[PDB]
Amino acid sequence: LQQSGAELARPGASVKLSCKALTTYGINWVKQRTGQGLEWIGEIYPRSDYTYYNEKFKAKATLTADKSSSTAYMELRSLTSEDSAVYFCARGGVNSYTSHFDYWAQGTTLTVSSAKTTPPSVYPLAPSMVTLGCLVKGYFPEPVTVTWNSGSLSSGVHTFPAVLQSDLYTLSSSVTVPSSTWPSQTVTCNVAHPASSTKVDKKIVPR
Amino acid sequence: DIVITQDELSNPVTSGESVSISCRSSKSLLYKDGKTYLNWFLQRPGQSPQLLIYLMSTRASGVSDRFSGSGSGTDFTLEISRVKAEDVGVYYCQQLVEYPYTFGGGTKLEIKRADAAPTVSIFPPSSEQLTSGGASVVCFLNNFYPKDINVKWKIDGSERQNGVLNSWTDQDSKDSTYSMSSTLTLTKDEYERHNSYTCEATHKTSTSPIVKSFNR
Repeated sequence: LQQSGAELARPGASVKLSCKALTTYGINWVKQRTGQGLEWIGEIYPRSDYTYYNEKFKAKATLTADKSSSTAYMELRSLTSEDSAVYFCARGGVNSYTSHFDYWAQGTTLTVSSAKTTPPSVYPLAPSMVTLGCLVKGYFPEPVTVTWNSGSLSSGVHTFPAVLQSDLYTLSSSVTVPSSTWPSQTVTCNVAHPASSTKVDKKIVPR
Repeated sequence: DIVITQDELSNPVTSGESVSISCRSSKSLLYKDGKTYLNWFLQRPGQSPQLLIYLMSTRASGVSDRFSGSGSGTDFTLEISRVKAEDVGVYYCQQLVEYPYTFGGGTKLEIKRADAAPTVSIFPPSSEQLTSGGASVVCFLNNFYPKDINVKWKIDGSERQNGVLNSWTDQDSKDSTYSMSSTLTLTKDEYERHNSYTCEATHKTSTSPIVKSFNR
């Protein structure tokens, strides 16, 4: 299962999330707030046009599916700050005959806010092992994706959870490589910010 | 609605020992087909939950045979044989016998390893940042164990708390360490009025604080 990209929405607006895979199995939607647990929204079994909602989400969520494109949708209406969360889809089983919640997509980050989208400022952190990094400052909303050398440098990476200060997020990422390999073998951080349609690469060069 | 309650673990757990995670329900999860509608998941940081066990005791495709489910009625256990470094994360149980489906609050698992001193690296504000009137001094405290650590900043020898923001990782599933970022954010005006910037880590692996410094 694969989900649509991160969303920013205004208070009062609607959004429609997608989940691409439905002849036998259903689709469940699940909400998770940062650092909290899991809440079930509802299910659709497109085969038999069957839906069932958590009564808590009855007035919030509408589940539909396009059988031809094997895509399920969840429309969330009358959006509020409390709707800000990660939304997952997962497969729904059939009684004792199948697995249940057995394949989950990566999730979609939904932020409900009046604040404007702001791309990140990416600043290089340069000085047997050497540590480099990138400081990702002043972006809104979540998330950002940080890679090093487009994902070819993955050992020795630490990317930290963002913190929110004066309505803007900041995070840092470090990478540690053998000292003999930098700057001779280049090290570049790549910061993708889906909500602003922006990706920034910063090559780390000696000060 | 059925309420699902999980118990915490006595963390950290010891590698190679068996671990039992408890899940209790306010109502029976037995259905008229003779199956008990309880699932178990593992969630790693930044990832979606992964199914481990469905219908109380069926192991999911691709899951280690170290994981098994047991229980009856309102009382359930996920049993982990021979716990390993890769088992760290948050374990959830879920009931599907009645609408609405409900989850437990999660049980985090952490594992003991050998003590490891932090690798400490300090970075002054970039040329690039100083142009926008900001000055962030970044310190990484990487790959340490145990998680107990205190970070202090000093400016010209005096302790600074205002403008410090800390962020840290959950336990690493490969090396069982923790890592932390500490960032002192100043205006450029205040940054350029001081010379010495120090980040100091207090950790049981060193009698003395582990210190990195620079002079503007």
